[PDB]
Amino acid sequence: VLNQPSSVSGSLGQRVSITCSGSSSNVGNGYVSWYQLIPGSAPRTLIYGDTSRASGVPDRFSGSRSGNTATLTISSLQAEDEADYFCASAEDSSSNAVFGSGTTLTVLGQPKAAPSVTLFPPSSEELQANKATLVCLISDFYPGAVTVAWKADSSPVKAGVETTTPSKQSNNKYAASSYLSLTPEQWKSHRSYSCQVTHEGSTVEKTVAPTEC
Amino acid sequence: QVQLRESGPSLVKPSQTLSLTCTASGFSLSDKPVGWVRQAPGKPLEWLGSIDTAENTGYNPGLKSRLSITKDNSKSQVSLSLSSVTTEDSATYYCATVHQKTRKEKSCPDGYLYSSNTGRGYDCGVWTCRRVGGEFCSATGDWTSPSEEDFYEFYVDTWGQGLLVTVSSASTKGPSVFPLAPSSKSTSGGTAALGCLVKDYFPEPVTVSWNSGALTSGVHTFPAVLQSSGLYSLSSVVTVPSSSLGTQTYICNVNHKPSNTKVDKKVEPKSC
Repeated sequence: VLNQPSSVSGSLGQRVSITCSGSSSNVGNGYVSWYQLIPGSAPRTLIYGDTSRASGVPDRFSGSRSGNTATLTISSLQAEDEADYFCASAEDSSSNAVFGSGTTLTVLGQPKAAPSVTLFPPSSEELQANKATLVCLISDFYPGAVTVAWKADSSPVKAGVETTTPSKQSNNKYAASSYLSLTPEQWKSHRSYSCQVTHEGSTVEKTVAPTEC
Repeated sequence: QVQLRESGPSLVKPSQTLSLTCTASGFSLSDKPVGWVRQAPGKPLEWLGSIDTAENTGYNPGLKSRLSITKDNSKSQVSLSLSSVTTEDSATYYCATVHQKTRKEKSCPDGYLYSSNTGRGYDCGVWTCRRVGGEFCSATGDWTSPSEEDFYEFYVDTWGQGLLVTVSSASTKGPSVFPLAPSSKSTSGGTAALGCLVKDYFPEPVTVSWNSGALTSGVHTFPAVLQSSGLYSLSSVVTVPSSSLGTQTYICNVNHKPSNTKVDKKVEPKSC
């Protein structure tokens, strides 16, 4: 496996570089490739033959190699460049490919945004199926690091909680979701339930009550 | 246009042989070599194998004893087989057109170039690796013979879409779709958020659209959580006008191909 940095970060409009270190039998042979993997889409070939730009790739992407170390350089860093990046090389055969450990690229400089939080109580249908699920959706926030807590009445509750990792939307802001799995009896006993989303020191709390509909 | 589509099971029991098929489009298999690449959750890309125009196959060494790749130019298909699968083989599998080429070249060491002239320009006659700057034609430290070297060229041209394969002894389960209707206190001014909760399905993936793809403004299908039961749950949300609640109907279209299930759930407004 070709050693790459686990995660790098750059600023919008700036220039960033990602290294790919191997040995004399692969990257030293002198034919390194680079691929961009955006969450959801198919892998995209960026560079082949150390320096050759792939078809349709913009000129902002550049490839270089020094000895046993290749480098992918992205100039004029755009927001759509947030992705994983992998290097690859043949080794002792044109059919024996070895990939790199991958590098996650984080693009900085985008506007900050407080999260919009929506707390759905258990639907009537789900309660009629002897199940209760409190859903807490968190949309339109940046940076993509939030922390969710759950309150039964006003006490903290931790059992039955499942929270997703923030993932980017089509508008390039981050989104996350949290679930509190309750039996209908637990949903009826307490007077209220609350979802607390903490983002950059601010805490937005939404609350639903079983007394309402 | 060159396309490659993967097909096969979304779920395979441990110890079984995962078999996948790649349908090629826009080119002849007798022209471009076709290979397979997988990625496990949180793991790097991993090479599997390839078959070229001359039907010769080449595999990842560490997996060669379990891999078999065949090709049919007539049906224009490429088949992959991985035996004795385990949970470590749960991954996304792509097929793709790959460039492979061996180059049986001649090579000179560093500081030496293939020439028949010294640094000053005196014609030595014989072509050989001569030291850059050297002034003698046959001095020991001014020449060496060309060494035959093989240079390997590899890259991945066009990637397929990617098929998610899950290896587990647990059985398939279809999803249960519940509504996430916005109440009067849940709105956000002129707009409101409403969605669908897709509970308890296995295995992944599940895709959700809204109003048969006609409603795209604000749609976001969240990642799935794995509950302690081994089943997945997912949510999808869409932003609609608050004034239209009660008038315009909204329906989420959930698709779970691993179980051949499609659910169109109508999210009706809360009366409060």
